Amino acid sequence: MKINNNFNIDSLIDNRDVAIVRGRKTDTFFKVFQVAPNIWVAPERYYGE
Amino acid sequence: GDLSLLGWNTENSVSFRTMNEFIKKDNLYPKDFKAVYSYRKMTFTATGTFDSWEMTTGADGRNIRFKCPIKYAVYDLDGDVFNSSTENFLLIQVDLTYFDSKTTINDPTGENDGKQFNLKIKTNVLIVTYNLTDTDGSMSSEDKDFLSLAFRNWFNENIQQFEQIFAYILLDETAKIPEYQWLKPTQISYGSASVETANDEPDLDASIFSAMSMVENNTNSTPSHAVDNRMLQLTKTQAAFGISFPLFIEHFLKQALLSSQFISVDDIVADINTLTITNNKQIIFGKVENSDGKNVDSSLKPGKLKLSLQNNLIVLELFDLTWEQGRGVTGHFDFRQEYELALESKSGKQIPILKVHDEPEIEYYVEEAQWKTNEDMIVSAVVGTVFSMILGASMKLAGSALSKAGKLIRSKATTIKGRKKIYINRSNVRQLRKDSGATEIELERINRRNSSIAAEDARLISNNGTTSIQTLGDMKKKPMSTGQRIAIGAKKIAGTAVMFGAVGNFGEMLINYINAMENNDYSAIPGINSFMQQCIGAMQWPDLKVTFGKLQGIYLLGGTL
Repeated sequence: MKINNNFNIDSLIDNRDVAIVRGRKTDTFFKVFQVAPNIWVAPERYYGE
Repeated sequence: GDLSLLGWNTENSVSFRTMNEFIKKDNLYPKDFKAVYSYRKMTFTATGTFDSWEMTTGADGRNIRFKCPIKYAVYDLDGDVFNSSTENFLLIQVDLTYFDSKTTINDPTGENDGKQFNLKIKTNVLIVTYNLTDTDGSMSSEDKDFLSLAFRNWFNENIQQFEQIFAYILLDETAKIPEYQWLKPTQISYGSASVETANDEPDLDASIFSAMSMVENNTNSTPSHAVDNRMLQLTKTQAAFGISFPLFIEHFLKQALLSSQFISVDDIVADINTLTITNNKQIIFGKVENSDGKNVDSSLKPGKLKLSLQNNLIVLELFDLTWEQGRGVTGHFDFRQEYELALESKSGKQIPILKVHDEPEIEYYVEEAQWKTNEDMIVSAVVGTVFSMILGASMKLAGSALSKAGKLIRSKATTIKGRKKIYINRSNVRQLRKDSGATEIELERINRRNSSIAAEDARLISNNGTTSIQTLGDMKKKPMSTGQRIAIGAKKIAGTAVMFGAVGNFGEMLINYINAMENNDYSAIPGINSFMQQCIGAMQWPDLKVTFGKLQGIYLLGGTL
């Protein structure tokens, strides 16, 4: 495996590895970075609470 | 700071509520809708009936925003059946283009030889904000977003069902009255400007949807649709007409100044930049009969007989009116007059009338040596010259009022740049009018005589608005006071305002207007309606009385349907 450490909070959205998505069905949106296949990090507080 | 047309000349503006009522009456909008979206093995359906559309706040410039409420709809989200609430709606964004169409409108005030252009949505439609909820609040944000996508697909697919015609325009139509071709658009455009309320609600009344158009083949290389929002808010009228000051000056002030016989057709130069009409070369103002009994030519320097717009007032100015008065004495007089075009309610009709506003301003400059050497003697001739400009005629008066005015005249003498200067402000003019001893009835008699002689001059005036130099010399060679010449010029200038007062040689029509302004006979004169007709014959809304008229950077008229 190889963890991608070349991402910052201001990286451009490539539609593949770094994107902005919606949590559950609520209208909240947040930025996520794919670090390894199928595992993402959302450097933000949890929207649900 | 004020109303600006950003390159356009004519403008017709309405409120959002008026356009919404036009749509309601026309009823040329789709009612039943069936939006379908199919993607990623998922199908979404929104089948129902729309309510009456409303054009609300949110539209600016090219953007046009419409509110589409939903009467009742059924939502099928991959088999999930939901019933929408009665408060659900969408806000669609469309644009307007004057598509050419077969002629159907009639212009009784035009020759109907132009082409009919109807405002329609271009070929797309996007939705900005929506509200889609069920009767139990069980919808999700992603469900609503998917339904919004389906609605967008419907509106792009089903834009043709909205066969509503927003406006009608006649392009390149020759006016039935040839003199008023400035009231027939040549290049047209539209604009939108929406203003929110204090409670953050769409203002269907204060918001302004306009339609700008150039006239008389004026080239506009910058087609812009921005509209000043305060054009209607000040008027508080459902509809408004707007005529640019440049057209008010280059096609009206030229006629007024040329018809005054002070300048000829080849001695007038238009100046858009300074918004002033004057003389390119030295001209003659009239014949002067001083106290010496010798006829004197009243010569005006170039660029001094000014006619412009200042402080929302038609301003007429004279400068450097110099000649030899006697015994080698020269003095210079300067005059400034302010007039306002107001609207008067007479006999239940709205009649535009030009009336005096505030008081004029006077200046007089002379050499120090004349004052120090021959102050007393030259004052008699100066008085004989000046009293004409005030009274409108050169008639002598008692010496008691002469001394009463002379103490004030000598009080206001100052020494600037080695020259004696005196200034007469607004208060001194009304003081002179009160102390003159001439009743308003005598002034009205003078006005009647000047109106008759101005009708005679208009008979001498050719079609172009000028008079031949031979006939000008024939008319001017008659000995007449300079004050009466000022009155005659003012009468001719005011008579030339009939074009902005009534629409449709022009000498006999001017004589008809003179009869209307001297005997109060408007039986054959519709009043402002004809002018309003010229503003509605070519700009026909899908159907009014005009009650507001003013000038705020633009000749502005307000009316209610």
